[PDB]
Amino acid sequence: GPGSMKAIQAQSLSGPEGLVYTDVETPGAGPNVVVVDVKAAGVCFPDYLMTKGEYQLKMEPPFVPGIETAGVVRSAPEGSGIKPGDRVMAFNFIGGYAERVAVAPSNILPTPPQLDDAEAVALIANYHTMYFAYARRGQLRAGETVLVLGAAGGIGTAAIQIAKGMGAKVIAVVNRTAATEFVKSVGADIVLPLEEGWAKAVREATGGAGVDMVVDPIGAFDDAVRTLASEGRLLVVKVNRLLLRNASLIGVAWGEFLRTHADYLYETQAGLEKLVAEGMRPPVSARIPLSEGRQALQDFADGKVYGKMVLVP
Repeated sequence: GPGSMKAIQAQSLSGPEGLVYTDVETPGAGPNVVVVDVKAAGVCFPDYLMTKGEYQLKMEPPFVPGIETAGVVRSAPEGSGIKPGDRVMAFNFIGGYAERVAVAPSNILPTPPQLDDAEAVALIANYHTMYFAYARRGQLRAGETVLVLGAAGGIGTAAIQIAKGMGAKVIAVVNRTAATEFVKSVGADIVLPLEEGWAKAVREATGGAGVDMVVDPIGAFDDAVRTLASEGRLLVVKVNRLLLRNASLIGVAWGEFLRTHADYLYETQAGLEKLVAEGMRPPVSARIPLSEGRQALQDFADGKVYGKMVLVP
């Protein structure tokens, strides 16, 4: 028989309340799978949505949530170039909140040696998404100014550190004013609260010229457009007015892009490895035992997480 491992398993679509720490089948080696011993499992917004049956893909219980993992390879096929003992990052649609995960060889990336496993898992959804958003979709340039909305969340934090890494100036808006110092510490040049008149304050902070780019992981929207310079661009990571002027709304759908451009992943990993070499360290605000995954996910849903939270098996 296959043997069992601990995992958090959604046993209903009731959200975090339906999550149970329980025993499940241990994945098993196979000629086209890489099994990873999980040292850190990322908590992301899709995971949470999946627990409520509100994610674009509806998984039916029972299922182990978790898209993002980092740990140590246990097994891998010949010729994959992956070996037992390798420190790797992994992604899949499910299975992350577990002691081990089985994933396709194409879904494995080498962990940057400067990072621990929590910092490495933190790169997976949020940093690759934002590298892609900046490098491919929005064509960010050194010296431009970027407005980051929802700035203390997972995507926002990656959006700050990567923009700073690429030589941009960053204005961050926070809807949670208790995150102001956190956001400043991540490297935002100017932090502003999301209150009446914030769009006008963003403009004034740029000497009236507006920002070159807006990152919007929230959807507060027509106000965002108002902050844009001529030929500025807003990345949605929507009702559009006559205030669009010579601005662009830039759709960002990383998962979908990756489906048809799998080799771009080598470029996003290389870009991130360089940013990490140069000193970027993804902030990890909480590392919660896997056994306490229900409470971890509830805290995430209640809006308590700055940067990235991980579960530790």
